[PDB]
Amino acid sequence: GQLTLTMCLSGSVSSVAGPHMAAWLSSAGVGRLHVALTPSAQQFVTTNSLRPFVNGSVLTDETVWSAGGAPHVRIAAESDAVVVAPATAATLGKLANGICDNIVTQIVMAAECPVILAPVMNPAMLAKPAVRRNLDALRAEGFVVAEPFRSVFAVALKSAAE
Amino acid sequence: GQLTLTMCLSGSVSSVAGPHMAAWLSSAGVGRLHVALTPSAQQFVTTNSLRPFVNGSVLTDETVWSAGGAPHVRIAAESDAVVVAPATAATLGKLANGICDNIVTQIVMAAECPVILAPVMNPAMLAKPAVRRNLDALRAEGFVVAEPFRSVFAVALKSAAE
Amino acid sequence: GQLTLTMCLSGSVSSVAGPHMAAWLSSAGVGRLHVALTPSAQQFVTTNSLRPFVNGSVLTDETVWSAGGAPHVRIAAESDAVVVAPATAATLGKLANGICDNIVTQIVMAAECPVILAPVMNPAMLAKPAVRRNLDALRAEGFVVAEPFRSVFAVALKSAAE
Amino acid sequence: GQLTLTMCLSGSVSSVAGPHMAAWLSSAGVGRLHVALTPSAQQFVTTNSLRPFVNGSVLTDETVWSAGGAPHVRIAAESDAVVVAPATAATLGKLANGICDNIVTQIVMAAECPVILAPVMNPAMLAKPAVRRNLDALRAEGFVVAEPFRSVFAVALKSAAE
Amino acid sequence: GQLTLTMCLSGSVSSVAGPHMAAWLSSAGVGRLHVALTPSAQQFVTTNSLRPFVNGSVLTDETVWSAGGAPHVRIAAESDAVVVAPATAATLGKLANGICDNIVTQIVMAAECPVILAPVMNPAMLAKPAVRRNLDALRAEGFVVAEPFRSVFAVALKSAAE
Amino acid sequence: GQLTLTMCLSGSVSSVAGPHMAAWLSSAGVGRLHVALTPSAQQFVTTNSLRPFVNGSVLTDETVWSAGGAPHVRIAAESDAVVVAPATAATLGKLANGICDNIVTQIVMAAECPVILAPVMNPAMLAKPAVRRNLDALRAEGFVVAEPFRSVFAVALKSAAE
Amino acid sequence: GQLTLTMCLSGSVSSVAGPHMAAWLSSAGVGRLHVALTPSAQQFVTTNSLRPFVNGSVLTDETVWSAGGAPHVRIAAESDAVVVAPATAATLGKLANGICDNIVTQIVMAAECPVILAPVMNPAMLAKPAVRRNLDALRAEGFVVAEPFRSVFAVALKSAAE
Amino acid sequence: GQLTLTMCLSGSVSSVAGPHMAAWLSSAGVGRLHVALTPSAQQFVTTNSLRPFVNGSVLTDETVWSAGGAPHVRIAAESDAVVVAPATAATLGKLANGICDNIVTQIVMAAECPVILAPVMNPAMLAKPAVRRNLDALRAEGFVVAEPFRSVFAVALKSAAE
Amino acid sequence: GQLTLTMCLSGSVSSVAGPHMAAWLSSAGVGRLHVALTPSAQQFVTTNSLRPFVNGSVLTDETVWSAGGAPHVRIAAESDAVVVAPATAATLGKLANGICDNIVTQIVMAAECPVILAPVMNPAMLAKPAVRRNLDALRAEGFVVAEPFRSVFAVALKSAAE
Amino acid sequence: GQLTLTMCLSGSVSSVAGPHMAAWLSSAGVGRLHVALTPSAQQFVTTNSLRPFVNGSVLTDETVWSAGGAPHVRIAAESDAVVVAPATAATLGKLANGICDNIVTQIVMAAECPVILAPVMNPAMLAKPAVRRNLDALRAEGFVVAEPFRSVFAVALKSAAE
Amino acid sequence: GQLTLTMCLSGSVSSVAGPHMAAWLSSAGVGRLHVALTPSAQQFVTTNSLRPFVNGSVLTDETVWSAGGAPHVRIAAESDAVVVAPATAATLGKLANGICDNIVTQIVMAAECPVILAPVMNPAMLAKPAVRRNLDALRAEGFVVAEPFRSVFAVALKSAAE
Amino acid sequence: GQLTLTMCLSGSVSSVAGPHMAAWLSSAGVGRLHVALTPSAQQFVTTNSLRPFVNGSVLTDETVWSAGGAPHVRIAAESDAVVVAPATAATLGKLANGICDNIVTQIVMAAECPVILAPVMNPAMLAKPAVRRNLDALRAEGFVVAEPFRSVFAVALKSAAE
Ligand SMILES: Cc1cc2nc3c(=O)[nH]c(=O)nc-3n(C[C@H](O)[C@H](O)[C@H](O)COP(=O)(O)O)c2cc1C
Ligand SMILES: Cc1cc2nc3c(=O)[nH]c(=O)nc-3n(C[C@H](O)[C@H](O)[C@H](O)COP(=O)(O)O)c2cc1C
Ligand SMILES: Cc1cc2nc3c(=O)[nH]c(=O)nc-3n(C[C@H](O)[C@H](O)[C@H](O)COP(=O)(O)O)c2cc1C
Repeated sequence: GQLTLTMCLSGSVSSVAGPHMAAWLSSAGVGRLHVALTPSAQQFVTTNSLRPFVNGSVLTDETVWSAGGAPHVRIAAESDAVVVAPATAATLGKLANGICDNIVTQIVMAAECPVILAPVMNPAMLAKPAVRRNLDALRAEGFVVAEPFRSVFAVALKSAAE
Repeated sequence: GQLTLTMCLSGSVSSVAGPHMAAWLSSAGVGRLHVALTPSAQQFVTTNSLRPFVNGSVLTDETVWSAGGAPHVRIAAESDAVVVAPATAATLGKLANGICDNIVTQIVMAAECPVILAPVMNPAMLAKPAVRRNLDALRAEGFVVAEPFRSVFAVALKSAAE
Repeated sequence: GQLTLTMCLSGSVSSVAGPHMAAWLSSAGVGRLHVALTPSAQQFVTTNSLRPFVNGSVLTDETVWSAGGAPHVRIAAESDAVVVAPATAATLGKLANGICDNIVTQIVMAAECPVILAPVMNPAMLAKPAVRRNLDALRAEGFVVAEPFRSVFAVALKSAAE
Repeated sequence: GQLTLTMCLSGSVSSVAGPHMAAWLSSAGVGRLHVALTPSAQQFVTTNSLRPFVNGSVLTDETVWSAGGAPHVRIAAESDAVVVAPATAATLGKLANGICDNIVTQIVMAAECPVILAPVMNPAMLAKPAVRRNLDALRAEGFVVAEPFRSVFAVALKSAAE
Repeated sequence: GQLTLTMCLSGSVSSVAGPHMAAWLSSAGVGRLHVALTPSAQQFVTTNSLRPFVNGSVLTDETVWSAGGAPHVRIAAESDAVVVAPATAATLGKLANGICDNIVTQIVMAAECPVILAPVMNPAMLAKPAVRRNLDALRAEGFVVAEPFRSVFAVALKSAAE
Repeated sequence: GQLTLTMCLSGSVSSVAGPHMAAWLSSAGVGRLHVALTPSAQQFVTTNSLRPFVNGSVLTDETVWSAGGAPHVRIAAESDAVVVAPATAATLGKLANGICDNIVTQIVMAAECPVILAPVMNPAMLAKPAVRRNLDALRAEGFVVAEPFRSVFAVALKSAAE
Repeated sequence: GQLTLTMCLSGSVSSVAGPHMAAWLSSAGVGRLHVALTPSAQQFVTTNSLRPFVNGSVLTDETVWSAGGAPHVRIAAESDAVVVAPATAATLGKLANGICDNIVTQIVMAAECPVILAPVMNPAMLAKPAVRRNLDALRAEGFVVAEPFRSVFAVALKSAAE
Repeated sequence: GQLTLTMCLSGSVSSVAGPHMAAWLSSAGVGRLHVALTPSAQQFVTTNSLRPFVNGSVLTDETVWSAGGAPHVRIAAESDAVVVAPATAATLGKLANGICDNIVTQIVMAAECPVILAPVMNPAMLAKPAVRRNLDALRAEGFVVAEPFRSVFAVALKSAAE
Repeated sequence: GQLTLTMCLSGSVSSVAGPHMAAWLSSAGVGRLHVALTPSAQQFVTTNSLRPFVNGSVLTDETVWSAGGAPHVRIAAESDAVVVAPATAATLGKLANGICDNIVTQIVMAAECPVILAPVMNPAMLAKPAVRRNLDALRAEGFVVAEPFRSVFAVALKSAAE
Repeated sequence: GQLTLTMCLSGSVSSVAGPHMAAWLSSAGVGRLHVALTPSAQQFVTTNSLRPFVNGSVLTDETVWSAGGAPHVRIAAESDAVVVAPATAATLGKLANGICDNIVTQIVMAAECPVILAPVMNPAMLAKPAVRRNLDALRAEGFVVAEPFRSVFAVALKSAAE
Repeated sequence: GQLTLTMCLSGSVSSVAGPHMAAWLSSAGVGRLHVALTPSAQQFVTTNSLRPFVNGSVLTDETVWSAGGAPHVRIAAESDAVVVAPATAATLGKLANGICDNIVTQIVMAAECPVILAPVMNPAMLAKPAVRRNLDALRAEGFVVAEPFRSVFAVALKSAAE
Repeated sequence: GQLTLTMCLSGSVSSVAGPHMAAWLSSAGVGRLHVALTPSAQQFVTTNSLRPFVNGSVLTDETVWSAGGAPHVRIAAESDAVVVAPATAATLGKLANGICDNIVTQIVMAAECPVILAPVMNPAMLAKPAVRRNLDALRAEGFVVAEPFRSVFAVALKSAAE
C-alpha cells in the first residue's frame, strides 16, 4: 500500500517475466514501483513492455545518462525494498565485489533498504567455487539470496514492512 | 507431437507473453514451433527472448528481407495451424481487407491450415462498427475468432489434428 | 472554456494551417488543446511550429514510441472532441476500415467523444467509389464528415458542449 | 505514338520484368513512358535498371518526397493509361479500399484514364474471400482486372486510344 | 504580372505563414515567386509546404550547397523585390552589419531591387539599443523597414513596379 | 533566497568553473539557478557536470530545439539576474551587435533584469578597437561589464535584490 | 541434370536478365545454380530478385566478406561451368590482366571448368585496340568468348557435359 | 581425432598467433575446433583470419547477440577442453571473481571439461598481489594455469583424452 | 566557339588547376565545357570549385550513379575533344589495359573524338617499364600523349577543329 | 627566408588559388607557411590540396577541435604576417565587429603582426554602406585592406620584414 | 621540478575539478603531467578542458585505441607517481580485484611508482563490506588510500621524491 | 643495422604472419621498419597488431588520406628494400600493369631500392597464362619474384646491403 519497491532485471532470459511481475505487484498493494535494467537485460525485455505496468520510472543506463543527475540513486534512497530477479552470475559477481558499473548495480549498492536477490543460471555455474564465494559475499552485505518468482517478491514485501 | 504450429505476435503489450506461450507449447507435444512478429510487436517482444523456446524460425520483416526468398511463405505452407495472439485492431483490419503488407499478414493469407485469431484491444475499439465488420470478414475467411491465452492455443492444436 | 479538444493533422499540404488553427482555438475558449500528426503530415508541419500554440501535447508516432505507454490513448479518453482536419484519402480509408496503424488513427478509434473529419483531396479522388464507401463507413461510425476550416472547428466545439 | 503510359511496379518478384516491359513499350509506339515503384518493389527492381528505357520519370516514394510537390499526380493527369503489373495482393487491397499511402496507389487513385491491373500472387491468396471482394471493388472503380504480360499492355494501349 | 519577387523566411514562428503568403502572392499577379529560408526557419516551415505554391525555387543553405554555383545570387539579380518577413533580430543584426553567412542574407546583400523587411520579435528586444541601431543601419542601406503581413507585401509590389 | 539567477557559459576554457560556481551559488541563498551554454562552451563543460548543482534547467541549443517552444525566453523573463561568465569575444561581439543566434545570446537579449558580463580573452584581443567598441555598446545596453569570478556573482546578486 | 553452373553478372544493364536466365536454367536440367555479382552489377540487379530462382548461393562481395572464408572459391571448384554474362569491358579487362579484385573475377580465375564469357558494351568500345587485346588474352586463357543469351548458356551446358 | 576443443582469445597482442595455433591444431588430430574472442581481442585478431582454419564456430559477442540463443554455451557443453591463450589480466580477473560479462568468460564458466589458461602480461602486473590471488582463485576452480604456446595446447589435449 | 570539350581530372594534386583551366577555356572560344573527376581527384578538387566555370556538367561517380542512365557516355559522344590532365599513372594504366571502372575512364573509352592525355607523376614512375608500355598502348589507341597545361589544351582544341 | 606567414582562406571560389599561392610562397623565401580555412572555404579548397605546399599546419575548425588546445593562437603569435585572401564579405564583417566564431577569425584577432586582407565579392556588395563601414572598422584595427593576388602577398612580406 | 605525475579521473562528478587540479600542479613544480580518463569520467570532464593545462598526454580509451600501441603503459613506466582522484567505487573495485578493463586501471596496475587513490562516493557505499574489503586489497597492493584534493596531491608529490 | 625496410601486406590470409615477421625483423638488425596494407589485407591483419613491432609507420589507405601529403612516397624513397609478402594475384596484376590505385602499389612503383615479391595464391591461379605474364612483367621491372617467408626477407636484406 504505502511501499516503494524497485525491481531490477539482469541479462537472463527469465527477465521477460518482468512485465508480468510488475503487473502482479501493481495489481496488488504496491504503491510505487520502479524498474531498472542492465544493458544485457535489454536484449530480453523492452522498456515499452514495462512502462504500462510501472507507475514509477523505468531506468536504463542510457535513460539515466541523457537525463543527467543520479535519479537512480534518488530512487534507491526512496525504496523500501530492492529486488534483483533474475540476478545473473555477472551481476551477482559485480555486486559481490563492489563493482557498480551500471545503473542496476549502483542502485543496489546505494540502497539501505532490504535487498532480495534471485540468482538464475545453469547449475554448471551455480556450483562453481567463485560463484559460491560471491553468494557468501552478497550475504555478508546483508542481502537476502533466494536460491535456487512470486515467492521472492513476497519475501521482499515482508521485509519492506519494517 | 507431429504438429508444426506458427505463432504470430502483433503490436499489443500482451505479446510479451510470447516467450511464455512458446515455452508452454514447447514444453508440450508441439513438434515444430515458428514465431513471426509485426514491426510494432518488436517494441514489446525481442526476438532473443523467443529464440530459446522456438525450435523453428523467429521471423521479422527485416530477417526475411535480408535472407531473401519467401521463407515465411514456406513456413505458412508447412504449418498445421497459425495463431495470431494477440491480434491488434490494425492487424485484424489488414487481414479482414486482404492487405498483407508485413510478414505476419502474409503468413496468414498464405496459410491453408486452420487460423486462430485472438483479438486484444480496449473495448472502446471492439464495439466500433468497422471492427465488428472486420471480424465478420475474418470469419467469412474461415478463420476462428476467439473473442474477447492457453485456451486459444488449445483450440488451435485441436484443429491442427485434422 | 472547460473543453479538451484534440486536433489531428494528415499528410495534406492544408495541414500547414495547423498552427494558425491551434492559435485560433487557443485565442478563444478552448481549455486544453492537443495536436497529433501522421508521419506524412510531418513533411508539411513541424512540431515546433505547433508547440507555441498548444498547451497540451503535440504527438507524433516517434514521440509516443520513445515515451512508452499509450499517452495518445489517455488523450483520446480525455477529449471532448477530436477533429481530423485535413483528413487525407489515406487516413479516411484507414479509419473507414479499422486499420489504426499510427497515433492519429489510434486516437480516433479510441475516442468516445464526437469526432469531426474534414476530407481534403483532389476531386479526382473524392468521387471514386472506394472513397464514397469509406465516407459511408465513417458516418456509420457516428463520425461527422464535413464535405467538401473555422466552420469545421465550430461544429466540433458545439458537439463537445454535450 | 502520341500516348503517355504510366507503368506501376509492386512488391512481387515479377516486377524484375519491368525493364524488359519498358523496353518493349519504348521499342514500339509509346511516346512518353513513366514508371513508379512501391517501396517493396525496390527489393526486386532498381531504378537504375529502368531509367535507360524510360524517357519520362522513374518515381519512388523517396524521389517524390525529396523533390517536393506532387509530380506523380501531374503524371497521373498526363497519362492516357496507367498499368499496375504486377499488382500484389497488398496493392490491390489498398486500392480496393481507397488507402493510397504510397506514390503508386496515389497515381492510380488520381488517374482518370483507363487503369489496367495485373494481379500476381500464389493461388493460396487469389481464392481468399477478402481478395475476391477487393477485385470486385477494383472493378466497380472501372479498373480492368486482368486475371490470373505483353497481353496486358496491349489492352492498356487499346484503351488509351480512346 | 511581370514581376519576380523573392520571399525570405527567418527563424521566427511567424514564418509558418510562408505557404499562406506564397499562395496569396501566387493567387494574384506575381509572375515568378522565389522563397529562401534560413536554417532556423526550417524548424518552423518545411520546403515541401512551400513548393506547391512557388513556381520558382525554394532555396535552403543545403539545397544551394549540393547544387553548386550561386543560384541564389542569380535569383537576387533577377528579382524586382526581395521581402524578408518575418525578419528575426538575428537576421536583421547580420544584415545591419554586413555578415551574410547564409543564403537568405546573401540574397539580400546581393540584391539591387527594393528590399522590404518585416521585423518580428518580442518587444523586450525591439527597444534594445543594439536593435534600434541595426534598424538605423538597415535603413541607411536603403531597405524599407516595416515596423512593428499582407500590407508588407503590398509595399514590396508597389516598389517593384518601378 | 527568493532569487532566480541564470548563469550563461561561453566557449572559453574558464567555463569549466561552471559547476564549481553553480555549487557556490546553490550552497548559498540562491533559490532558482538556471544554466545555459553556447555550442562552443560544450567542448569545455558537460551538461551532466552542471545538473547535480542546478535545481532549474540546464539549456543548450539542442535541448531547446528538441523540446520546442521558447523555454529559454520564459527563463529570461523569470530571472532576477543573468550572468555571462566567462563571456568570450565572440559572444560579447554578438550581443554588442544584436545577433542572438544561440540560446545564450537570446536569453540575454530577452532579459529585462540586470545583466552582468565577465569578459575573458587574451589581452591581444581585449585592446583591439573592435572589442573596445563592443564593450561600449554592451554598456549602452545597460549591461554591467566586469573587466578584466565570485566577485562577479556578488555584483549580480546585489542588483537582483532590486 | 547433374551439373553445377555458376552464373556471373557484371555492371551492365543487361544483367537485369539475370533472374530470367536463372529461371530458364532452373526450369531445365540444371542441378545446382550459383550466381555471383560484381559491385556495379548490384545497381541493376538485386540479390532478392535472384534468390527465388537460385537453389545455390547468390554471392556478392559483402556477402562473402561477412561470412568469412572463401565460399566463392569452393563454388568455383564445384562448378562444371562458369558463365559471365553480361561481361563488361571492365570485367573483361580485369580477367584479361589477372586482376581479380572482386568475388566474380576471383571465381573465374579459380575455375578449372569451362568458362564462357558474353561481352556487352557499346561498339565504340568493342573495336578499341585495348579491348581487342583483352579478348585475345581471355581466349589464350582457354575461355570461350561469345561475341558480340540463351545461345550462350547452351554452349556452357555442352562444355559442362565433358 | 575425436576431440572438440574450444580456443579463447583475449585482448593481448599475443592473440595474433590465434590463426597459426588454430592451423597447428587443425593440421593435427583435432576433430572440432571452436574459437571465441573477447571484444578487446578483436583489435588484434580478425574473425576472417581464423575462419579458414576453424571447422567449428568463430564466436564474438556481436555474432552471438545477433544469432540469438546461447550457441556459445552449447559449444562449452560440447567441448572436451577449453583453452584461454592468451589470457589477459582482465580476463583472468573476471573469471577469478565469477564475472562472465562476455562470451569468452561465459564459455569458461559454463564448461565442465578441463580448462587451461595461459596468462600473458607484463611482469609489472604478474607479481601484483591482486593478480596472484586471482590465479589462486582460478586454480581453486580446478583450472590449469600455465605460467608464465604449443606446450599449452599439448596439456589441453592430454586432459581432453580423459 | 562551336566546340564541346570534356576535361577529365585524375587523383594528382595538379588537378587543383582544374578550375583555373576551366576558366581559361570558358574565358575563350569554348562553347560547351564538361568536367569529370575520378574518386581520388576529389581529394584535391571539389565540384563546387568547378561549377562556376563549367556551363556543362561536372560529373563524379556518385553524381552519375544517383542520376541513373549513362549521361557521361552521352557527353563522350557529344564531345569534340576529351582531355585527361592531369592523368595519373593509375588512370593511364587503366585506360592502357581497357579497365574503365570509373566515369572518367568510361568517358575516354567511349569517346570517338580526339583524346589528349597529360601524364603527371614522379619520374621514379615515368621510367618504369610498365608505365612505358602503358603509354605505348595509349598511343596505339590513337590517343595523344603529351609528355612529360595551356599547351595541352591548345593541341586538344586544334584536333577538335577537324 | 626567416619569416613565418599564415595564409587564411574564406568561402569564396577564389580560394581555389590557395594551393597555387602556397606554392608561390614556398617556392620563394618564406620559411614557415601556415594555412587556415573557414568552414565555407572547404567547399572550394581541400586540405589535401594545400598540405603538399605547406611546411607548417593546415588548420580547419575540425582539425583544431579534435586536437584540443589553441594551436591556431600559438600560430598567430608565431606569425610575422597574416593574410586573408580571399576575404569574403562575411569574414570581413565578422572581423570588423569582433565576432571571431571560427579559427580563421580567431587567428586574425589574436595576431599582433601585420594583417593584410584582400576583399573579394560582387560589386553589388562592395558598395553597400554596411560593407564600407566594415572596411573602415578593419582599417581602424590597423589592418591593411587591399581593394578591390601576388601583389597582396608582396605587401605582406614587406611588412613582415619589420 | 623533475617529476612526471599521471592523474587519473573516474566517473564521479568530482572529476570536473580535473582541469583546476592540473593547473594547480602545472602552476607549481611538476615537470611532466599526464591525465587519463575512464569512459564514465568523460560525461563530467572533456579532454579539451584538460589539454591547456597538461604538457603531457590526455588519454582516453578511444585515444589509445586509435593510436595503437600501449602509450599509456609507457606513461605508467615513466611516472614518478600515479593519482586516481576521484576514484569511484567501480574503479576501486576493479583495481582491488585485478580487472584492468580500461586505460586508467591498466595504468595503475602497470605502475611501479607510488599510487595514491582518493575514494569518492556516497557514505551509503563507503561502509558497505564489499567496499571495505576492496580498500583492504588496494592497501595490500601498496597503494595509498586517502579516505574519506590538494592534500592528496601533496602526499603524491612527497612519495614521488623518493 | 642501418637499413630501412618497408613490408607490404596484401589481401591473403598469409598476411596474418605480418606481426610475427615484423617482430622477427625487429628482433634482428633492422633499423627502421615500415608496414603498409592493402584494403583487403585489413580483413586479415589489424594495424594495432603490427604497431607494437614497428618502429616506423603502419600505413593504410585511410591513414594516408586523412594525414594528407604523400608520406608513403617519402617512405618508399627512404627504403633500402620493399617486400610484398604475401603478394596476391590482384596486387601482382596491378603492379605488373602499372595500376597503383592503393598505397601499397604506389609505394612499390615509387621505390628505387630492391623490391622482393612473394606470390601467394591457389595453384589454380599461379599457372593461369595471365598470371605467368604478370610475373614476366614484374621481373622485367627488376623486381625479385620469390616463387612459389623468412627466406624471402633474407634475400631482401642482402639486396638492401648494396
Ligand atoms: C502501449 C501500447 C499498447 C497497445 N495495445 C494495443 C492493443 O492491445 N490492441 C491493439 O489493437 N492496438 C494496441 N496498440 C496500438 C498498436 O500498437 C498500433 O495499432 C500498431 O500499429 C499495431 O501494429 P501491428 O498490428 O502491425 O502490430 C497499442 C499501442 C501502444 C503504444
Ligand atoms: C559559388 C559561391 C561563390 C561565392 N563567392 C563569394 C565571394 O567571392 N565573396 C563573398 O564575400 N562571398 C561569396 N560567397 C558567399 C559566401 O560563401 C558566404 O557568405 C559564406 O558564408 C562565407 O563564409 P566565410 O566568410 O566564413 O568563409 C559565395 C558563395 C557561393 C555559393
Ligand atoms: C579467405 C580468403 C583468402 C584469400 N587468399 C588469397 C591468396 O592467398 N592469394 C590471392 O591472390 N588472393 C586471395 N584471396 C582473394 C583476394 O583477397 C582478392 O583478390 C583481393 O581483392 C586482393 O586484394 P589486394 O591484392 O588489393 O590486397 C583470398 C580471399 C579470401 C576471402
